[PDB]
Amino acid sequence: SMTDQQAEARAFLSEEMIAEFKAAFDMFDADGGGDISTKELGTVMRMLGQNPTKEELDAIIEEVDEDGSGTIDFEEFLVMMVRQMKEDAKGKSEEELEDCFRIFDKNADGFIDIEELGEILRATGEHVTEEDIEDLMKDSDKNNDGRIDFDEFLKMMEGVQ
Ligand SMILES: [Ca+2]
Ligand SMILES: [Ca+2]
Repeated sequence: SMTDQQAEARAFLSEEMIAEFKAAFDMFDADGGGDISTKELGTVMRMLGQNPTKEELDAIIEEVDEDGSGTIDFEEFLVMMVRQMKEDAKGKSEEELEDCFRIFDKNADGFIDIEELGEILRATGEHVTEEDIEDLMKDSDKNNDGRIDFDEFLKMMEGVQ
């Protein structure tokens, strides 16, 4: 069901981006065979802005090099590329979210209180009323303590996963 994975890897990407990826890829494919040595996988990934740990690179080669060819074809390469891209993106957002919280928690007590919540909303310039701010608090405040912890904040920001 790799061919399934392969088809889903291509659908995630736009054709121009896929061709750009190939253009980089083809730089390490001499014989014009459509595959590179798994030795160059990390390199190509990195030039195209992915940052796989050595351990994840080792897992991938392991997955693709089941026959001992010592090579990975462009299709299994887009598959690995999308896995990496998703793994990386998610990661970025976790971090920005963390930053966000630290910024919103103006007294750094570990919670966003109704006063802090109001000030940040009101600063958007949006025409939100008190009733509106207190509605978002109740809805997000899961243990009914009147404040939002990091835990409720993630739930708040990311909705229903
Ligand atoms: Ca606070
Ligand atoms: Ca709470």
